[PDB]
Amino acid sequence: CTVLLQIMERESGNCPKDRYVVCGRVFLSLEDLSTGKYLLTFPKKKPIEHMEDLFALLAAFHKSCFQITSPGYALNSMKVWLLEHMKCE
Amino acid sequence: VGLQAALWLSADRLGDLALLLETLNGSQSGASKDLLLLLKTWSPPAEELDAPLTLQDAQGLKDVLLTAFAYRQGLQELITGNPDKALSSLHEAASGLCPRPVLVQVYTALGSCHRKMGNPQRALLYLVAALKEGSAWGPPLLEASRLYQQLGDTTAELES
Repeated sequence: CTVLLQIMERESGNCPKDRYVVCGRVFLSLEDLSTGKYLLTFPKKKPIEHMEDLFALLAAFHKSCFQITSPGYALNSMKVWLLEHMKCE
Repeated sequence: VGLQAALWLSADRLGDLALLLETLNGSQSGASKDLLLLLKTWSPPAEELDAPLTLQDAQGLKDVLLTAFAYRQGLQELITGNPDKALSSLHEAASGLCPRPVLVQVYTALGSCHRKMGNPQRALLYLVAALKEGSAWGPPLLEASRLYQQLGDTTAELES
């Protein structure tokens, strides 16, 4: 494949400035995946030390955003839930 | 043990309490004569397996004890007159299960702590926060009165 970054400005109603840009070029093959090398495979492959791997899960995975409002307590339970019950790093 | 300790903390037996908890954790925690450290170290044992129901659990009581003891300790340290040791524990009160009147009183209490240290602008900050978050805003207005008296801004004291 080839990767094309497209850009459209919004303020100017002339539709003026579409700076296309061809950013690299991606090859894959089955011979490559069979040796891993590009896969992200779960567990044991925990310690994420190429940050791209982290940006992949924030791109591939389904995202939902919740607002929490306690009208009658305070909210310090969240980090505990996250770190102890969910055991987050 | 939680409930028991709740009774003793309601009845001011802190000497026996810390010893009970010393017994509870390993007695290597023997010289840890502090209470609040000892309450944090206290670790109820299980994830509460599929057992008969209950109105309250060990964790929700450790979470009630840390905030109750830290509030009560912060008021004792205030009245006895050491408003620098207060701030630590009166922040460890809000950093927990802190109901909205317990929060209002922690903010007033820190207004008081700052007034005694001679920091009126900070104390004004905490008192405005207590007015805002609270529906029980008597004691804040009192602390403002006492702070403008300490200063001299007497018309303000009178308006408060």
